[PDB]
Amino acid sequence: HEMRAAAFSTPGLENLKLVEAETPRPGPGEVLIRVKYAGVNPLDYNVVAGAVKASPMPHIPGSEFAGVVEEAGPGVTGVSRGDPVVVYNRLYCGHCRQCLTGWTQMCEVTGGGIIGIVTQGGYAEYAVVPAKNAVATRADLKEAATLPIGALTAWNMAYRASISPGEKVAVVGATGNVGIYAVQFAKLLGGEVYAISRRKAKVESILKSAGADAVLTPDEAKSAAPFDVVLDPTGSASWDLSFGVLGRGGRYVTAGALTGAEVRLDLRRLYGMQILVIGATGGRRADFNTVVRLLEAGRIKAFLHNVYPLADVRKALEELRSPERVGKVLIAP
Amino acid sequence: HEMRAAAFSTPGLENLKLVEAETPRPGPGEVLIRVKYAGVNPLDYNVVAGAVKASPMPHIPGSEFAGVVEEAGPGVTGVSRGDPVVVYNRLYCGHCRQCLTGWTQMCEVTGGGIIGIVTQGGYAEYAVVPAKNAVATRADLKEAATLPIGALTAWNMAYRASISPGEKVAVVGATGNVGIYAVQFAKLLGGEVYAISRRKAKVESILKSAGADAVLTPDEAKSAAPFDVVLDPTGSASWDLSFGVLGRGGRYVTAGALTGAEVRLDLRRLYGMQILVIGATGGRRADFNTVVRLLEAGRIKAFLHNVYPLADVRKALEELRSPERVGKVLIAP
Amino acid sequence: HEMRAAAFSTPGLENLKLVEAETPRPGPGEVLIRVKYAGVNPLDYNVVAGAVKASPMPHIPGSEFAGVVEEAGPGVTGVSRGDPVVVYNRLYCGHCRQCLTGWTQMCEVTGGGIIGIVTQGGYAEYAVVPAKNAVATRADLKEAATLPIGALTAWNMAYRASISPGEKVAVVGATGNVGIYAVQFAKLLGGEVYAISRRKAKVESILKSAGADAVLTPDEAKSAAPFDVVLDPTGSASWDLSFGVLGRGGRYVTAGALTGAEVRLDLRRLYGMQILVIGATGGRRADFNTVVRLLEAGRIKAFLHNVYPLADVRKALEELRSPERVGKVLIAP
Amino acid sequence: HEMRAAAFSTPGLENLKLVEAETPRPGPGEVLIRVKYAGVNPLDYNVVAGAVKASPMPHIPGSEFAGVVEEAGPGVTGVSRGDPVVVYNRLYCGHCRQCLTGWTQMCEVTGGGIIGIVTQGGYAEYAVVPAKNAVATRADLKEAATLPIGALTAWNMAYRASISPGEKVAVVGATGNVGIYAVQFAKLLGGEVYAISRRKAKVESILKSAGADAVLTPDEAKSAAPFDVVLDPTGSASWDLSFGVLGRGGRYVTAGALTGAEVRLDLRRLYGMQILVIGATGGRRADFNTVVRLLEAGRIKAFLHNVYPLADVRKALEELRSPERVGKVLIAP
Ligand SMILES: [Cl-]
Ligand SMILES: [Cl-]
Ligand SMILES: [Cl-]
Ligand SMILES: [Zn+2]
Ligand SMILES: [Zn+2]
Ligand SMILES: [Zn+2]
Ligand SMILES: [Zn+2]
Repeated sequence: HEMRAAAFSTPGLENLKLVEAETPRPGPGEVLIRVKYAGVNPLDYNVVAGAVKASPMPHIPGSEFAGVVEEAGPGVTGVSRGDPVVVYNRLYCGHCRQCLTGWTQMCEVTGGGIIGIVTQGGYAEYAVVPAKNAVATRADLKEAATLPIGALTAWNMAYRASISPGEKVAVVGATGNVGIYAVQFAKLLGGEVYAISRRKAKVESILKSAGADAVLTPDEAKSAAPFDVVLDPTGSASWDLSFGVLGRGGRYVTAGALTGAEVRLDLRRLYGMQILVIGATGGRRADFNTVVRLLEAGRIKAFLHNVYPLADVRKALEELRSPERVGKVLIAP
Repeated sequence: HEMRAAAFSTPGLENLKLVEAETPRPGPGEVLIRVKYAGVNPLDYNVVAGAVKASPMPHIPGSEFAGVVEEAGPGVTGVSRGDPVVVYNRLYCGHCRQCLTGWTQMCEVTGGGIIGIVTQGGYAEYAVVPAKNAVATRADLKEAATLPIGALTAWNMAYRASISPGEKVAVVGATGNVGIYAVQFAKLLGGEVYAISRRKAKVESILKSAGADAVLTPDEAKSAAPFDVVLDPTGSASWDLSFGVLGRGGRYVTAGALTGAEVRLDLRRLYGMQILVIGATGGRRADFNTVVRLLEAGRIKAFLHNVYPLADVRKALEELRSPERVGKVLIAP
Repeated sequence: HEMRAAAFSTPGLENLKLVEAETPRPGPGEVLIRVKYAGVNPLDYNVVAGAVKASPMPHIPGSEFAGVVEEAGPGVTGVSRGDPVVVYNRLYCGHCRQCLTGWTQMCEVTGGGIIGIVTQGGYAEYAVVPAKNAVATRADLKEAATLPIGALTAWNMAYRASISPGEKVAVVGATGNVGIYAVQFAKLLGGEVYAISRRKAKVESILKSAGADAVLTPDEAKSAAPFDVVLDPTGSASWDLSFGVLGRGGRYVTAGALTGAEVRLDLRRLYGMQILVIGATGGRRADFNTVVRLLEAGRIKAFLHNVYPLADVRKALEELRSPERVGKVLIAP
Repeated sequence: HEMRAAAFSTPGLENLKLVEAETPRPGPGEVLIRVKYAGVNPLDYNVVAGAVKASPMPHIPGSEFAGVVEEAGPGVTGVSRGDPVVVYNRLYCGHCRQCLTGWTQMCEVTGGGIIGIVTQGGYAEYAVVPAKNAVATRADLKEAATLPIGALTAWNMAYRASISPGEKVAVVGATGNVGIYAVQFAKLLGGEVYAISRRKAKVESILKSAGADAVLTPDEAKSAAPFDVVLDPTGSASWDLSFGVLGRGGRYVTAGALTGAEVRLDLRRLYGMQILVIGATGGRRADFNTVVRLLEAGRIKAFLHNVYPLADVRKALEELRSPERVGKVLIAP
């Protein structure tokens, strides 16, 4: 039993090719998912490019996916064949200090391991995941496939920012997969939301439909400072802008896609203004349930740009960088 | 100089009468306000009715008002004649533990004294208040006059409820002045908002327009339980309903208009479900600024019913008890 | 195929019932629409009440709706499955004197027939309409569903009033579906706009956000006369209070919802002041395109009160007459 | 009795000198105005330069002014000493075909004579004008002085263009005195307004505050064609670049300041697209009242660059041609 998959034997986008792979089988506590849609994210790009080591090798990437349960492993209850599911992408033990306080993405036993990085991922017709990671959903699976990275990372960022109604929130990288949900969550929490894009002219309507009160270029954002919160899911790419626009008590919530991100930090400005720089990665297992429910209720929206077949995975990854891309790129195995 | 005012020398609606009164004059730290609109609230009704002691006597009630600065007291700066203002209604010292942590409504020195209860109030052409209590505003003053009690009290309740996006929030008394802002603030903070009214057949749509996701009768609320949060500004009037629909970790935020309110509390159900019963009164001075800005920005809505002249203050207080429709009743001196 | 619909076999609101009905099939020149939102208007109420004879019987009402094309009939091009559309509600031939001069609502061949009155309408999951009546739009369909009656009728009234910048325009019934757009169009054309409402305090803020320069009661309008234009979408309801506020050269533009509208006209005042009484119904097909584009550009606004499910259509229609209501009621099949 | 005035005995700005002149006295039907502010316009520049013959000689120019009535001649009513007034600048008889149909700027008896061209004008402490040309105003006279030429010419252009809401209007010379009001009036009538300027980068924010939806260079406007209306107050200066941007039924409204303005017109393109080329000069006496009321109401705005004393009249005239001028130059005698 074979399946189609995109895999690399050595890092580099040039090495990501369509192959035939043995179809995996679920053991105890696991489910086999027929992948319907997989998200295309900076994280997946950087994994393929070798920013971090993947296992196993040769490696199928794809850390964000949704699909239909094909086979439940032994002992598995609560999910059966035919169930549409979307996959929480962190392996977690459920028994360590981090898991027991809800921070499952920080699990001490698995090391925070990400499905599709330390296991084979969703750029394939089938994938095996822990049954407790598969969340049943009534949402359209194209839309649900924007949740495990894009929406959940943005939720976790906004949660860790302590946004109060009235507060001015700048979202850097607001056109990106995480950023566009960060606009939505910051507005859902009561923020006055300023979405930052160099493409303001072209993307203004999309970002306002996501809840932005204003769409500013980076240079316009500097004139609109100060901000109470900056949500910046781009690593170090915009550090100078993000840090400088914060006011007293400002919170800079930082997330990234695992590229190197060393920056110059002025501690004196940080302590003089009582700024907090707040790291965020992934999201809590409980919050993933909340995000799925918000999507089902129409309270958040999935902004989609294009869907590619598996054979076009290289083209899909390169589309991340296209100036005409506004919204999510998906793979349909 | 003399002015027109509504005053009572002894309690009872029957004894509230339009009189001539000496126009007050502002001392150090004070401003004289030409009152443009004053709200008609249960608190004012209960003050006139004698359920709470007022001073001085004979007494001019009116704890919620907006107007134009007529005269600034000796030394007063930052507030000028002609400025339109809306009045924070708690006297606060700024130096005690409560004031210094931001809980100005809990001031240990003034005892939380409410303007128009321990001072002469706004049911008069002119009122004297502390200059630090007068907030300049560009909002229409009829809408501003809904903020000092209705909006601020609701803001404070929702703030004290720790509403997280996705949580199920029930608002009891949702058709009242506080309750209709509580609907708005629960939605502003990300709650899934269920407005509860015996009068759902008549008020469903107006409450949806305030932000409710659904409107339920009490019996429907019991069927839709559990709720994560109940916001109940009606004192003890719906205690059994509000307490019994809470689920695990539920927060019941309670506020009222100073009438007697003893209830039967089952501590075993409270601790078995880890419920919190949370008292709320007034609001923080800082939060009053935020509420004013939110109204000026159009992020919250003033639901108004009718404006009465001062000579019809008794008909205005009766309209509060038996309303032709939902919304704030105002007096215009 | 069967669909859910609200239908009546005999007039009366109590006879309007949820039924299963045969899903219609589009014939030549027609499209099948999956209705997303349908407006609730006085006209729909009067159809259900029997003030207006409807065909066929039993009858599915609903003359204002927007949705997504499901199927194109034989010979149809320019429109395909998936297209969001909003429906011009007048049947027109395109070849008569009226159609060829642009007055498609006055078509001599169809007799002006109104979709949902002489055809089955939009209070159902699906509806068939002429392909040339379906306008593709990128607007939110909830907002687009306010255009076929409310906005278009108001546009046609304002267009027929010859409003010049500076002219004083009174809008009666200004909070109704048509009236609230008539405020907007009178301001868009340069008029000085006085919205007339006896509920002044309740509705002043929404009417100012619609473009009113002032909100007056009917008695204040009498004191503020003369006006150059009255826009009256209320049939005969406001005539006796309003005709007398017009000055020399004044234009009284009348529209309505097909109930009886007999009034007494003082002809000597009419000719002595060179007043014009101008009938207005529906709107021109070309102007419907303009109105759609204005909504897409954010130059006009939909003011929404509540959306009901199809099962609650009776409550939706009764809400039309509610004292609590301000703004548009929609049905979502 | 003597006054200061700027007068020229021979054409050329270098010959416009401050002199001591006999203060005029008002005859029957005339008022003496103490000039407070006089506009500096291309027309005034071209009168001084000799492109337009003036009388009497030596000549006091200045065709656009506002001031205070100092003295009423015999038979003046409805205009009294002390009244702030702004002056309609066309002499008109009130009894010819043109005056009796409203086109007072086309008066057959006076020949369209312009105050300050065929009479001594407002670049002096005092000027005599017909009482019926003086309009009392409560607006600031510095802003009123922008109306007799700049605003009224723009009004008459936009009126003659039959602008309908939604129509695309290009304004050439949008930074000029007429053009900046043409932007406002085109927007006031509901047009989608594109302001054309080679100095786009520096004037963008000002033209947007005047109502422009976009600010384009001439070459950018070619790419945005077709337009329904071009408003061109610059004579022949922009014709070759602008006539071709018009679409079907387009209207090209032309005004100017009396210099040579011969152009090449392709009649075949004109009749093939049913284009109209529409001459506009001055404005109607009735429309001047409307424009004054619109300024008093804040519906139009005076955009001012600088005010100069009468001694600096030569600097003020040359500032018309400065690349750094954005807005009106005034003289204050
Ligand atoms: Cl991205
Ligand atoms: Cl209506
Ligand atoms: Cl100019
Ligand atoms: Zn763990
Ligand atoms: Zn204190
Ligand atoms: Zn026809
Ligand atoms: Zn004449």
